[PDB]
Amino acid sequence: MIEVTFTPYDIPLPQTVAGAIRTLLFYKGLKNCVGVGEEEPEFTLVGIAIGTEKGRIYPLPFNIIKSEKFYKVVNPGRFLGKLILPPKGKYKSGYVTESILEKYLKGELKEVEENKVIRIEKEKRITVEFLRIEKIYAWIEDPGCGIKDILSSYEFLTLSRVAFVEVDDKTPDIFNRELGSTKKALFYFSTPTIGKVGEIVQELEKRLNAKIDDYLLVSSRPTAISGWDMHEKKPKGTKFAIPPGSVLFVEFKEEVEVPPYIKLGKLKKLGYGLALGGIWE
Amino acid sequence: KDPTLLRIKIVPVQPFIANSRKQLDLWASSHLLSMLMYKALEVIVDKFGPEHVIYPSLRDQPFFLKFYLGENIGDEILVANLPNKALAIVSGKEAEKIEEEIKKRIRDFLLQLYREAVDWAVENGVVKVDRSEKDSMLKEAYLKIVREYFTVSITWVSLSEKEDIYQVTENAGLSDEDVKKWLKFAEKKENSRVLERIAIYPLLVKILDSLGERKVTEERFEKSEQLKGWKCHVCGENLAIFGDMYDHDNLKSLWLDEEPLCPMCLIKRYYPVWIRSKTGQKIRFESVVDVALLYKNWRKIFDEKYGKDLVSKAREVSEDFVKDNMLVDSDLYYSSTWESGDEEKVKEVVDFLNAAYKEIGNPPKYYAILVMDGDDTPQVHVAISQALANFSIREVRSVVKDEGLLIYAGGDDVLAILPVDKALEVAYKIRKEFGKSFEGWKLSAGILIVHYKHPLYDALEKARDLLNNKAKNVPGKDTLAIGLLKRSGSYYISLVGWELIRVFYNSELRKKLLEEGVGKRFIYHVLREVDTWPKVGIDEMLKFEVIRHIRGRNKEETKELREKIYGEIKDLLEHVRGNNEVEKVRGLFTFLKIITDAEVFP
Ligand SMILES: Nc1ncnc2c1ncn2[C@@H]1O[C@H](CO)[C@@H](OP(=O)(O)O)[C@H]1O
Ligand SMILES: [Zn+2]
Repeated sequence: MIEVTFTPYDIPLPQTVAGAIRTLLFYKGLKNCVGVGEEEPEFTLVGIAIGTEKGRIYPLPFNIIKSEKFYKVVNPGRFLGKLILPPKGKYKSGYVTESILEKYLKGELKEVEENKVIRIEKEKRITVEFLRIEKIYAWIEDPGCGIKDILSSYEFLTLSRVAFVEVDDKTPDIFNRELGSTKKALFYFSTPTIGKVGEIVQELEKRLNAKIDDYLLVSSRPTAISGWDMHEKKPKGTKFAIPPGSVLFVEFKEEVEVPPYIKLGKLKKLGYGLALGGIWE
Repeated sequence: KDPTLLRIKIVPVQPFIANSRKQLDLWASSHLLSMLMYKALEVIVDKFGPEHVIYPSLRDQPFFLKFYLGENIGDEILVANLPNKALAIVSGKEAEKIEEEIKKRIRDFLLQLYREAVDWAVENGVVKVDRSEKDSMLKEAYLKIVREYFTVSITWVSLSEKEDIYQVTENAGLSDEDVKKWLKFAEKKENSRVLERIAIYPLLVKILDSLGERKVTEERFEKSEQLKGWKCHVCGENLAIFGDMYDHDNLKSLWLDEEPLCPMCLIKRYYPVWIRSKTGQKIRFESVVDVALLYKNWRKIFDEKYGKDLVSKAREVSEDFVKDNMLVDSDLYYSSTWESGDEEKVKEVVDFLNAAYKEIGNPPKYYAILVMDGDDTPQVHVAISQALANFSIREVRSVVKDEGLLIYAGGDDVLAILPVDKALEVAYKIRKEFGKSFEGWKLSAGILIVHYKHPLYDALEKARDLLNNKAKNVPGKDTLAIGLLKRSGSYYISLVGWELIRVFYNSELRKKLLEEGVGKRFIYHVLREVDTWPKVGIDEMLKFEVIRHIRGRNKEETKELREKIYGEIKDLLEHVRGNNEVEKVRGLFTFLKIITDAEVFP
């Protein structure tokens, strides 16, 4: 796995990254992966994450509710055999640092301090609104397109804005975690995941080859996924995704070894469906 | 029969409402949502009557009186009074079938308005399409979008079933400090721990709610793929009708105002005529400009000294700008609109208005969006539902009157568009009535003052933000978050207690400012003294600045004045939210900066 870090300067962000690289290979002759006239490329964009001066940050999980000067982590309750989330206040949005997200995934986070939750600074322009983001991280699995060696010959790429490029050949620690085994696992969607809840779960089952007795999806409102269809000269058909920050609480029949990360849903190659493994009590 | 508690939840609410270009779409969305709840509650009233619907209280609900009892009722029918959540008691054996009936009725109702909507759109040229290809408008792709847009979630629980008080609440995650005691007092009232759920009704409602939220996120992500093609100009999400058959330009040339509509937004544009032909009613103010122009009866003063002439010189430009001796577009009361939307026949209209502005004053260009929300056994719950039902149907309606447009009032929550000179007063009274209704119960609110050209979806989003992330984020809540979004893009926000409104209205400071650029530099210098903590201290700094900008007619009068302004400032400071005195001074003066803005309050 290669890690690409984009530093921007003046479709969703995931596809933008994916497409930015496809276009690069195209003009650079290596069209053997651009996937001309195809939805997905040959290589797979495992996922994308954003960053600020503090480094990589993630959407605050939806089961973490503000309660006075603290953001309390709310875990699953139970009623008549069904996994539920007890009522405890509206979800206020914001971001969290990778450090904090890790404690949360390990089940060691009870609450997060108010000044620890990050709010991304917007920026109007003429009308259009953008986020004052400092870095964009991209994880790519290259089956043999030589993306790493091509990117390492460029400092600047086009995302029509421009971005400085840095390609590190090493999978990030977030994807190398050792969660252990348990029946109470969770999956944090770090990128929009396209699919029906029931489908995602099945796939999850036939993928970790286990059975799921019960699950609870803590989310908000579907993310509308657009995109352009070059050959059709029209906009892609709208798809609705489970938004980043959503948590799939799962209760396995027989213990499972929780993978640090796992992809689910459609458009995997474009960066969608990146779920990060977690645990709960 | 066999007692069962049942909860109904309809979504999406705010996302649907926000998808509006015109105030009419906003009202329609809100109203339609209320109609959906009605279509759902009728399924229960047909089988059990209004006595088994705990919330909301249908008793005096206009929708219930006009559509169920068929009575003939006035314009009060135009206000949405039904929220998107409801609680009723049904036959446990009936539950599951009721969940199917309610889903089908809402689903059938929408498909119906859609079909009616498509006929209307063609028979009235909203969409200029061949007689033939009009049938493609009801193909499956479009029916899917209509059918799957809303998500009605119904969950229920047996009231008779017995369970261990503590074990049930602990497992649902409700063991608070309160709940722990409450339960105890319930075990005291009865030598037992294993009771029937209806014994812990309160906690039952909350569990039912959680059960309900689980249900919604399983049902709302089931949407189907959508055909590729150009999207709706109002919402940007769903496929625009015919959006898959034409290129972008050909598609827009087929719609009124060149704005391609998706199935939902079409129902949206059609909903007003439907309600009108079914009740003979329609909202008094159709656009935000209509509300904006209520400021100091500006509109009414213009129609009594320039109305006839304006309409006349309007035809001279084009017979289209008129209809029934009135202006077709309320925004034709502005100069700028003519210098944008027979060139020489226009130069006249402009100059006519320009002069008129010099005589009665420039036309109001800003309006206010007011949103309010409550802060924080069964039969007693019913009594509550009724006090709220009555407060929202009669009292709220009562204070708004005709000074603005009351769109929604589902109990302890409110949505209304008002002219800027009536916003603070209306909001305050509503809060006051709310307090009296319970002789306590706190209410928070957000008021966003915005220019008539600001996209409505964004204004609605900022108003919600003011409410949820400003006002409700204040410890102890019961706050009004006032936000002024100027056209230039400058955005001023101030968090105050409800009493600041009263104190400010009856103050000398208020009179003194409404007659002063003295007030403007007073506000600037003070704000500049509170960017950081003033070395000389808040109190001393205020006196210094007060002496600096406040003066009367003579040594004695100005001595009295400075003394009173300062005192009123300290009082006002009592009602400004903030973590310290500098934040309060800043907040109070930002508020003052807002209400003394000449463009907004000409
Ligand atoms: N028909 C409607 N029109 C306008 N506002 C409505 C409405 N129905 C409900 N609401 C309001 O939308 C808020 C967020 O969903 C709701 O608060 P809840 O969080 O659902 O209590 C209602 O106040
Ligand atoms: Zn639409």
